[PDB]
Amino acid sequence: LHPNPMYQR
Amino acid sequence: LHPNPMYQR
Amino acid sequence: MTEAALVEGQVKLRKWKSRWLVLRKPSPVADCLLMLVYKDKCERSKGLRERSSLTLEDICGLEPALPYEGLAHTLAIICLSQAVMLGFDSHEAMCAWDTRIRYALGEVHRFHVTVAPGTKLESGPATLHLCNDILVLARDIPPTVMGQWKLSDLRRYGAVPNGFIFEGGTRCGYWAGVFFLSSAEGEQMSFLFDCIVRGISPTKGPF
Amino acid sequence: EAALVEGQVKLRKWKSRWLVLRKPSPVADCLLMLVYKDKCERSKGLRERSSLTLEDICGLEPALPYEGLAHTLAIICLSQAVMLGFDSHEAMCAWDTRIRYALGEVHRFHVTVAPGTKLESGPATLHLCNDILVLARDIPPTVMGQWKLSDLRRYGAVPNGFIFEGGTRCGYWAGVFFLSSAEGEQMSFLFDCIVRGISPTKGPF
Repeated sequence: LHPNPMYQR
Repeated sequence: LHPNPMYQR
Repeated sequence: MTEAALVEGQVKLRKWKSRWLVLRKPSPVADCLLMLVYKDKCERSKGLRERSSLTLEDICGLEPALPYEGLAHTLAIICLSQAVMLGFDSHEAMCAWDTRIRYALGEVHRFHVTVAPGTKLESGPATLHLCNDILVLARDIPPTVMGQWKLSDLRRYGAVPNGFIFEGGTRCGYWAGVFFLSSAEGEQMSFLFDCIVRGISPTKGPF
Repeated sequence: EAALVEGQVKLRKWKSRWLVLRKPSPVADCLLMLVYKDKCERSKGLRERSSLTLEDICGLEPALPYEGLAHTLAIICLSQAVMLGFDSHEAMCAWDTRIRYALGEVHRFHVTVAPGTKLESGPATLHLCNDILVLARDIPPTVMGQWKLSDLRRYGAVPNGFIFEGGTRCGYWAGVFFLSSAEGEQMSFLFDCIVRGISPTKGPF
């Protein structure tokens, strides 16, 4: 499953 | 002058 | 100068009542739709002030060809609050409206899915809607919203054999956790997800 | 990870940093700022040094002298103004041109506000930004008055100026307002298009 670049913020 | 159609909404 | 429309034509509204309907975005960067209803095309031709107006400001998705109140060529404008049912005669006019409205609203896609049992979500057939920055699951006729997430609040997601998995994080209180859907379009769903969260429209490139 | 624009820009002392600008939503009035250390830490794939989002954008003001720099662009919000420092007038124009189009309908008009209303008299700049209208002053710009376009009763071009009246809904900003300008007829046409769902350039929304 792909992590979400938006989520880290 | 120009009346606004958006106004009464 | 006449008020523009993204689409206009003869449509049934809610018994059913036939009236000339004008749909347009209230602003150039709107998630909303302004509904402008006239009695007939002439009242609109003669550019008189509409009989009624309404602004749908919480649209979650579109879904055509659901049977409802004796009609088969209907379009649903799905909202967080309510669904708005449009009534068309011809199949192609309904599709024309669905295709035109979709593009105009930005990135609005739908996938027929089956929600797996085990979670807070009701299981069974449903339709997953991506509406720009929001993800929604919708059921029944008229469609009601049974699950909602900001895409930016999803930790993880991905395509799997005959399905698609996504996880909502802490940001989404009681919608947090891992959810499982059956569909043959998981690769399409994941790629759509990959594009949006990085600001790419699969079709238009960067926003 | 895509950008509507990126390049070497100074931000606030001035810190020159590879800036990435993009919309978070395909149809929303927001800019996501991605601050990278350089072009390397960006063209490679590393996560940004810092990020910020601006969600109340109401206009753009280029070509401003600010804190030592000749060529600075102001992104104006209801809450604050973000200043961007460039080296050449062209590099900054590029950024102004690209952002304005991307955000939909964002327009600026250098006007003179007439005394008599709650507004302050003198040179200012009217900004139209999709839904909203704004008067801004100074460097850095501050908003000195705001209206939803839907909340306007009347507007029109007049010999060498422009007029718009705000409805009661506006509260403190209700009433008739007068502006001196040579772009009045251009202003009237823009308002005409927008309140009717027409982009002068793109056609129907």
